[PDB]
Amino acid sequence: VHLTPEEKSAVTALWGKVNVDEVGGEALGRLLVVYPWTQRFFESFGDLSTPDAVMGNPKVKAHGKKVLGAFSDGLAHLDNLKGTFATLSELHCDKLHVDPENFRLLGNVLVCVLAHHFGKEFTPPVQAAYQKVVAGVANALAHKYH
Amino acid sequence: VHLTPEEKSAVTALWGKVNVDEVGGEALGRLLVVYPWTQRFFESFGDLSTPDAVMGNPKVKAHGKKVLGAFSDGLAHLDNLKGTFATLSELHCDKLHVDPENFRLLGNVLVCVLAHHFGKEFTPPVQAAYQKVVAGVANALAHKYH
Amino acid sequence: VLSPADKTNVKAAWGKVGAHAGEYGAEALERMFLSFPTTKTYFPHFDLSHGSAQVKGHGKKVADALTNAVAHVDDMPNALSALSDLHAHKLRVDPVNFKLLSHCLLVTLAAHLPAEFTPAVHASLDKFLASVSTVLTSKYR
Amino acid sequence: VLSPADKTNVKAAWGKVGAHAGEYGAEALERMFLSFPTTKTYFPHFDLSHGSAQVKGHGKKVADALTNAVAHVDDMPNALSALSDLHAHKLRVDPVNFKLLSHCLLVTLAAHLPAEFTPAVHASLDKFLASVSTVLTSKYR
Ligand code: HEM
Ligand code: HEM
Ligand code: HEM
Ligand code: HEM
Repeated sequence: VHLTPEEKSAVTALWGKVNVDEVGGEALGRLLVVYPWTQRFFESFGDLSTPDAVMGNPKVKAHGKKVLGAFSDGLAHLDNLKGTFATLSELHCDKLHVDPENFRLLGNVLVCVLAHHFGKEFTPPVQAAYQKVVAGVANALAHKYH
Repeated sequence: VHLTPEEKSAVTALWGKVNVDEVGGEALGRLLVVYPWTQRFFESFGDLSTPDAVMGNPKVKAHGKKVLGAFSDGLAHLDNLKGTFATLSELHCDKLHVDPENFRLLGNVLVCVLAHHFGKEFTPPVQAAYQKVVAGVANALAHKYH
Repeated sequence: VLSPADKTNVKAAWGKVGAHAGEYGAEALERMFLSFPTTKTYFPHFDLSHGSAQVKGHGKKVADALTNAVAHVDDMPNALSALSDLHAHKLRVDPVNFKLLSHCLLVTLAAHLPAEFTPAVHASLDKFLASVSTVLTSKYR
Repeated sequence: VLSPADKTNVKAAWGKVGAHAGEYGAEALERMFLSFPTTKTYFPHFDLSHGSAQVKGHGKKVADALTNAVAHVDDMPNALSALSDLHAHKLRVDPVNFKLLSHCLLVTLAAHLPAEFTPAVHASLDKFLASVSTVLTSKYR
């Protein structure tokens, strides 16, 4: 994606304040609670029947930390997200069979968690830049579907 | 647009059989009839109260042929759609105020029109190529939006 | 909401499909798999080759279901009650996918019934398919 | 369908908005214009600059309508009746845009009522905002 240098510096400087473990656990947890149908891929995680069970599930935050870690590392390859996610894209398509629409859902859920955590620091201009990033990541994650 | 030489042969080949003026006034009419909110841009066109009023409307007809005429030239530059539609994109954004979603709606309606007209000649693999084409045109017309 | 006119248009055009429903349902499915590759993620157990008997079998089920909704155009939420539970609790198909199938369903009818696919009927069928999608995704959450 | 738990939650969070309702509507707007510039196509006559009076003013209009929806969560259709007509017959905003605004409202709320924006409340608000959009788009065709 092309972020203006002042947009990139706004993304970068807020990412440095992120506790990936926590935020990733918050984002994937909320995804499974707000949009229940996404749970189809995660039935071996255990009990997801209640919001509290979802938020408390060890398998969930462990997976969340896994996912956000990947995301995090892509934020440094902003110049080429397609090559950065090429192999992961093939994996979600061919192995996992994950509908790309889920990448978009998560992306929006993530933007809500950041606002929740940075309150006043997550200004409309900063949100604008992150929206570009999550749309870029979701598009990169889906480029290898056939 | 990423179109294989069998998809480009298919597109051009069938387009060569298209009556632009006829197909243009047809796609635009059905758009206005099927998604009536799209009429918000054509109040100078007169009576759009009934399907027959919309379809037989000489202003609707004259405009559909102008829209498709443009689309056809895009078709001669599948490798330079952004550049081809650059000036039209600015016009629809800054002057007309057309929400890009409208271009995607017209694309799907056009596809239903080509199917209605070509019958079994509009095979599943041919539709798939046209969908990539209409998507490409929608994206090119929306690229200058700000 | 489906007006009496919409109901008449839907009953008229589906009546014409007659016995070709299953065939049209299958075709719609093949059109969607090709035009929207992401939709294939929900049928990873299916053989998806041109003329796959699994696809032909599923096309029929989908077609049968639509026929049942037309036959009960006045009580669709109840006539499709079972399928809603199914898509919501077991299949969990993202709602955006119904839009893609609906569209391919419309292209298939457009291609097979040029005499009856008028702008008025086109409008009505699109509304019909949308109202069916809405019924099938009403219990998702 | 807003279950009794949802209404409870919606009524709890919105209760915590209070006098700021007008401000949140205005923040939601700026966020949307900035994040989704295609939405600006419906406000060519507005001054869209930061802290424009037209925006602020409009933020409150929307805010009040939401409060009215909350106070009438059980009879949403009848409460939002006039607005349904307005958007369907005059404004004609494309349905997809309602999802964009809805999102920015969530963000705004999240960044303002951190203690209250728990996962289940987050779920409730999203369902509620989806219901309201559904009500405003029901008379489109
Ligand atoms: C947009 C961000 C996403 C990224 C970058 C991402 C990244 C990853 C990564 C790194 C893995 C680890 C795979 C491995 O260790 O081999 C993974 C696995 C997986 N992802 Fe994604 N993912 C994303 C979104 C999602 C979403 C939204 C879902 C579905 C709702 C999903 C479902 C899965 C599943 C089921 C696995 C677990 C596979 C297993 O248990 O072996 N992912 N993902
Ligand atoms: C497939 C994409 C489209 C193409 C290639 C296209 C092409 C054109 C052309 C060439 C013009 C005239 C330019 C001029 O007056 O200088 C135009 C005008 C216009 N277009 Fe588009 N257009 C497209 C889609 C649409 C759609 C879907 C809508 C909205 C529903 C729209 C609404 C308008 C309006 C309002 C005008 C001006 C009509 C007038 O009052 O004279 N266009 N477009
Ligand atoms: C509005 C159109 C739809 C109708 C009428 C419909 C109807 C049905 C019916 C009748 C069944 C079979 C129930 C059973 O006996 O198991 C079914 C199954 C299924 N549907 Fe839907 N469906 C619709 C849309 C979708 C969409 C959009 C998708 C995905 C892109 C989808 C994915 C599935 C899957 C994966 C199954 C199970 C297939 C199998 O294993 O046999 N459905 N649907
Ligand atoms: C959560 C959903 C929404 C609510 C509750 C809502 C509410 C309102 C209200 C109360 C008004 C003022 C009407 C009056 O003057 O009495 C209004 C006007 C308007 N709305 Fe909606 N609206 C919503 C979504 C949208 C969206 C998504 C857009 C488009 C991006 C939009 C565009 C407009 C426009 C253009 C006006 C007229 C502005 C003017 O000229 O003053 N609305 N809306």
